[PDB]
Amino acid sequence: MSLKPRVVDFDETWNKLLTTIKAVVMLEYVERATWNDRFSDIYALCVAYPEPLGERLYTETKIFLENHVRHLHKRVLESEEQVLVMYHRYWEEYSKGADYMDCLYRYLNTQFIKKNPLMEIGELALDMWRKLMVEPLQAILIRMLLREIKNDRGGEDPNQKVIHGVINSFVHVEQFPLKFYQEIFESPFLTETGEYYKQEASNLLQESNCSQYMEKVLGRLKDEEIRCRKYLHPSSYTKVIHECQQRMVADHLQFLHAECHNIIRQEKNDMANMYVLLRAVSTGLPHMIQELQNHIHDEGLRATSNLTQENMPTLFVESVLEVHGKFVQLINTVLNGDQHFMSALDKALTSVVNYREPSVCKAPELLAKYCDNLLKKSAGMTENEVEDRLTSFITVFKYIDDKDVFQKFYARMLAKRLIHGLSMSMDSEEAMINKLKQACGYEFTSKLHRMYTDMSVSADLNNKFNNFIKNQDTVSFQIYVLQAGAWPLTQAPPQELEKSVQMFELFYSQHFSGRKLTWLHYLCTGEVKMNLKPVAMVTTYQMAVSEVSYKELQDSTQMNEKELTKTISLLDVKMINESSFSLNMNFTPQEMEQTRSAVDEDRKMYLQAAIVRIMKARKVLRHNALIQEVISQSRARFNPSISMIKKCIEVLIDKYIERSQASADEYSYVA
Amino acid sequence: MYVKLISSDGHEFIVKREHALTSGTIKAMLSGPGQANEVNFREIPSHVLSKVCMYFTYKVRYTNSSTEIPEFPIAPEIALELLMAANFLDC
Amino acid sequence: AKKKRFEVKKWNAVALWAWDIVVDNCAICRNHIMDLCIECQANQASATSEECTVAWGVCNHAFHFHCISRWLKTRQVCPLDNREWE
Amino acid sequence: TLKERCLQVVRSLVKPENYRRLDIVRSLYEDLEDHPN
Amino acid sequence: MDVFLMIRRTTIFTDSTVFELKRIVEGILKRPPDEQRLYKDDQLLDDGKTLGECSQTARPQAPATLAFRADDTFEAPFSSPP
Ligand SMILES: [Zn+2]
Ligand SMILES: [Zn+2]
Ligand SMILES: [Zn+2]
Repeated sequence: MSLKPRVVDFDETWNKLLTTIKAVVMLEYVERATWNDRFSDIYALCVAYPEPLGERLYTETKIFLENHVRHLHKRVLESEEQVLVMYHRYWEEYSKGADYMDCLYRYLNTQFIKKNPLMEIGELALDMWRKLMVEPLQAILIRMLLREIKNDRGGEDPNQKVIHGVINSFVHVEQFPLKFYQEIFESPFLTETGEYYKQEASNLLQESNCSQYMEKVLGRLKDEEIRCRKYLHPSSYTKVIHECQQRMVADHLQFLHAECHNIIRQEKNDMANMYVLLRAVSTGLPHMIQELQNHIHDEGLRATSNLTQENMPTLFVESVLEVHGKFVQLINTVLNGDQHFMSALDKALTSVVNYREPSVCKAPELLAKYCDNLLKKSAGMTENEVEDRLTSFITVFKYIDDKDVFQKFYARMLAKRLIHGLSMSMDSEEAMINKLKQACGYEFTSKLHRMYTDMSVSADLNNKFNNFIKNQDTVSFQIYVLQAGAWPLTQAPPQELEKSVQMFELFYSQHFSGRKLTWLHYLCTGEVKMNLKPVAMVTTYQMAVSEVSYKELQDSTQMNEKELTKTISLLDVKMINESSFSLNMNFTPQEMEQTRSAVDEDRKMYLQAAIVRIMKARKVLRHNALIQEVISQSRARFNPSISMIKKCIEVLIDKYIERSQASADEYSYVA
Repeated sequence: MYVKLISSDGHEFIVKREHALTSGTIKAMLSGPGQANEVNFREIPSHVLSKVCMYFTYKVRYTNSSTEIPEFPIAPEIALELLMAANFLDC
Repeated sequence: AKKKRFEVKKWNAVALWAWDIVVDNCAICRNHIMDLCIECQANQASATSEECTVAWGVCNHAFHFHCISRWLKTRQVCPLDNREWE
Repeated sequence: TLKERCLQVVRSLVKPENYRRLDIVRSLYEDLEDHPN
Repeated sequence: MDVFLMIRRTTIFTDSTVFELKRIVEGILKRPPDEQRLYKDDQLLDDGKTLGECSQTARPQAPATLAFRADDTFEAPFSSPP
């Protein structure tokens, strides 16, 4: 009748309604109109007696659910070991009908949500499916199910649709949704595949060679992931494989680590797979990395050893660069890597470039004569390339332990390279100091920098004197002027000649406030080329007159015979040549020897600066603790001698530092 | 794409399916297996289903829009029946 | 050609510039008068990149400004000559 | 909602003492006494 | 222009000239427009004028208002409870 509340019979709507339920179950054919009638045939029930009555429909529905579940339990039990096939047709003929029944009981629950154990008819029907699975099937089925997965090696393939429906049928029912799936299925499958890959791990390891074992297990894992994606739910993808890689690899890792020593000393794929497998292990990589470090130490040292007595720094630089290129090609090519292996390379070549033969360690000086050698004129090589070769040199410089002596040597390299016009490009030799500066910092390349600026300042200054020359009443040479602290060159200690220095020197007194200049004579030239156009070596040795012998004019003018006797050099080369000396008819180890000390005192100054810098910021330190921090600070300059820092302390306590009593070590600071 | 809604008095009401999917009962009706689309009702009169449909059109069209929301006229004698079928349609 | 003519054409020379002392490195500290002192070479703070602060003294001995300034605070006597420096 | 706002329109023309006697819907007169403002 | 209608014979809910409106009517009814006339309770609606000229006179919760053609030229209420 109308939608007015009518007391309707209890079997009239229940016969056609029940047969409609059974028609919705198994996706049987239901008519397009009776479905349009059932909602009325339920709303009419849930209203007027003159009280609601859905409590009956819920219970009766649950009864039909139970009976159907038990019927399909006897059919499923009838199936001899094919319970999962009729169970697949069961679930795939049960799910859509269950959801359609849940949509069919909308009003049954919209007036029932205000009264809720076990509401949500859909959740209750799936609860009855749970009542189908709690049966000994859950002991049988999984045992019968894993048996179709146990056929893993060469046991393929059953219907991924059927098994995927059986396993996927577990994660569907929930009001912790993965609880039933995890307890019923994930632990037995997990531990059973664990046993499977333990047994087959030992079975494979007894069979194959090392590289063949790694190849095989890699293929096995690559297949295993695809399998887990065919059968299982994604919620276990990370877990299942984590067992596999734990039993096939990392369960025998002593063996792999043992074959590593061999494999990293073969340039030959097996090592790439070695990285791949050891990486997914708790502790797989450290031994391999260690062995690559030792390998590179060996081959590297071997390269940089084959050059003895051959007096070539170029071969040493090119050799170290050769090794570095080799192993960068290696590590980037095969290891997907790296940073660890790269650091091992860096440590190894760090130990290669420092020799301890008895000298010592002969690395920085050679790396100074490589630069000095590569910057000279050599009239030869080609520029637009020298800057490339230096760009390579940046690395071999990077690895040097003592950058200290490299600096102090390159200072004299540059000094002689400038004060005698030996360089090839000012624009380039600046860019070299730019390289060293971007490698170390401002402190390292300062004396080099303004040591390079005094040539520009000296040029402009020479111009200014060229103006001041003729700028008074009445009225030929050019001078370099140097900042006198950035220049390691010494005087190496005769009266004024033709003169002309003072008529020029009054300029430098009036132009600067109080600068005191000192004249160096050790590096002063003259004018060559006798008149007879084409050797002509006459710059120093200002004597200029008989023709007279050497020991017959021992009575020279006011000058000492310290270096005079070593230069009496003009009667040796061309022009004077004791019996008879006739007129012509035509045309550094010891320096370094005593240079080895300025490095020592510069280290004393540097460590002194470290002492003050540290003792001011932090207030007090014990005698041990200040050291290792002086060390921490002066790391990249050089490894400082502990024999020096203590005496440096005992010097600074005479100036900034006080110490009271040594019961517990203690060192305070004084303003 | 288009569904029909028939009242107990005989008046048909054709409208797109999504306009009818507003009430949970009707979206449970078109969810009926068989393919099933046309729908009838043998208990709701026409003077009520017409008001229910006119109620659908508003909140299908005008919701979260930019305008001053007006009120809703309901006749003082069908309001009982409209309330009843409103309880029926779960809307 | 000629044997004894020796006409003296183009000359050259090179020289360093410093301040008006000997000096043996500004005895207050043991660094050069034209190279950074202890507090500045160690402080790693702001300073002029070529001449930090050259301080001439009216007593005709020049030192680094803040060396003889800190020493000037702790005791007014001049170190080299045991007198009052400026 | 049509149901609840029709409830609200009806409660403006029905005494609070006639929420059971109208016999509108037997699963709804239990809701006629549960919807304040 | 943005107007709802109540075209009746059947009452269909759908939503620019009169011709395109007859297309919208032709949507499910599937009949050409030359077989349809439109009347507003006393008048004849022409095709040469747009819908906006022939509005916002019909709210969406209660809008307002089809004479078909049989051969050539077009020819030829809810309940109430007690
Ligand atoms: Zn200073
Ligand atoms: Zn003095
Ligand atoms: Zn000083």
